[PDB]
Amino acid sequence: GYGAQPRHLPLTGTDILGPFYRPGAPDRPDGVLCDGATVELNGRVLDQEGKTVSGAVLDVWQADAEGRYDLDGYTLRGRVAADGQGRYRFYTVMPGCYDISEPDDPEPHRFRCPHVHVKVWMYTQELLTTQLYFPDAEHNDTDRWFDPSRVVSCASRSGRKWSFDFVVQR
Amino acid sequence: GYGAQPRHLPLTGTDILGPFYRPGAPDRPDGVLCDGATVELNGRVLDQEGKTVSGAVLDVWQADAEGRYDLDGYTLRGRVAADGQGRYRFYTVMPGCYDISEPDDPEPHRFRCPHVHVKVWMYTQELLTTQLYFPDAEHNDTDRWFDPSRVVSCASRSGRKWSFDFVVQRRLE
Ligand SMILES: [Fe+3]
Ligand SMILES: [Fe+3]
Repeated sequence: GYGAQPRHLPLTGTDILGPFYRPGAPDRPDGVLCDGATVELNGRVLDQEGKTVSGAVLDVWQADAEGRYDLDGYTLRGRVAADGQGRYRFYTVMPGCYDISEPDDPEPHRFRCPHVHVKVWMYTQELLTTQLYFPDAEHNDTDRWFDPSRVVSCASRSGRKWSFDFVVQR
Repeated sequence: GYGAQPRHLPLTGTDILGPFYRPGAPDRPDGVLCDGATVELNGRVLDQEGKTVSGAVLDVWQADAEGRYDLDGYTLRGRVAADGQGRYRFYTVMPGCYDISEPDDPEPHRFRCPHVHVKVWMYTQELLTTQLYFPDAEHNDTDRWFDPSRVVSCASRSGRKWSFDFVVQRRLE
């Protein structure tokens, strides 16, 4: 009956795909998205009941520190498998900001704040397309899509360990 | 390109089904869930981009004013079809609170706040199971599942009209 049921967890919000998604990113068994990675993102994938989503995969892509995406290959792109308890871990660089205005647009141009793009998959089913953001980062105040509910949590004084739990609709 | 892309709308949260759902509720072309209904709920069904979901169906069930569900038939249950602009409306009663304790529990029993259960469907695809709540209602403060982001907005309060916009996750192409 009603009495036994826990409160559901709020769903992680969606976000725009943007123009830089590329299918075919390799599975990254060690979670390393690029050479020289020093920043770790970790967390869990849960459903709305708080149950772990075993074997979920994060399909991740981002810009490099200069704000450039790899359009030719899979640097800073990868598929990261969550474990049997829904835990994931991947290693990357802090993504840089980048201009999304046309070059001749008047000043000031619009710059995106740092962000990581994530699709969550369960086998062939896409459960979520979203973006993760960072706290107190340049252009967070003006970016159209920045959302405080999708800011990763700082797990250490160093700024190299970040955590975020996904809540997906099964 | 990024520039013109819209900001997504937050998804309507899920909620528990509870024990009183019944599949197969009939379509209600007039949106009337019970004889004598006095309260109107209306709104739109949107996707995460804010685009309307034409023809989505709300599969609604609730308790009557005494806090009792219909366990024999389909009173205060029904399927309500959104139109081509995603707009829905249905007519019901203000649901009552009801005890979720057994009498074995001591006299401080627990009651739910008033709520309406809703499943959103597109054809045979279920998009959402959730619950809608009311403002400043009894037991909102203690109910385990009450969520202010799913409280209906008073449209009139004189016509007893309430509004809520659903935001459901769809495949974007
Ligand atoms: Fe981007
Ligand atoms: Fe109920």
